[PDB]
Amino acid sequence: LKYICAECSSKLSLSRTDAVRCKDCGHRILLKARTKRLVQFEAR
Amino acid sequence: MIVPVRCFSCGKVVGDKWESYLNLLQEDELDEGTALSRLGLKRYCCRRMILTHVDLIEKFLRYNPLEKR
Amino acid sequence: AVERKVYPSESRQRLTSYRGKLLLKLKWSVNNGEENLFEVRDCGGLPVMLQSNRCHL
Ligand SMILES: [Zn+2]
Ligand SMILES: [Zn+2]
Repeated sequence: LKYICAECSSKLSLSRTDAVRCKDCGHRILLKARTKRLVQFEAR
Repeated sequence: MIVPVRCFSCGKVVGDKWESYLNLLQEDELDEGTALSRLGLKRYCCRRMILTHVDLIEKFLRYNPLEKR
Repeated sequence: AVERKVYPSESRQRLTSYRGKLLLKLKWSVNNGEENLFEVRDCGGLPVMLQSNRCHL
């Protein structure tokens, strides 16, 4: 579930040529969700 | 934003002292300098850290993109 | 598909303009009143001042 609606917050995913919009709201603005992945930092 | 962990000058841990300091002002109805003393902040170095902290994070937290308002 | 409000945060995130519809009531008068036509015209999206009586905040 790669994306998030910016208005209603429903988590949702897209496909090849798909409606770039929330399937609940119809809001056309989507945030890419942070998914489990390794970023490394030095505590300084 | 959030309580600093250590006092900038002393090195002394200060981050365990924010939630209690508020409870001192609120519940025990002390003034600021009495409450700071009760938490062990002696040097003005350290009193400054808690006395003048602004918990700005509590504002940031009201905008949570991951829940249906 | 019936209208919905737009708040400025949306405009900021879409990187477009925060605008309301500007309507003009055009009076088209033939022969000094003998026959006059009216029409309300969509004259575009007019950028609106935030926190004003035409802003949703
Ligand atoms: Zn939505
Ligand atoms: Zn200090």
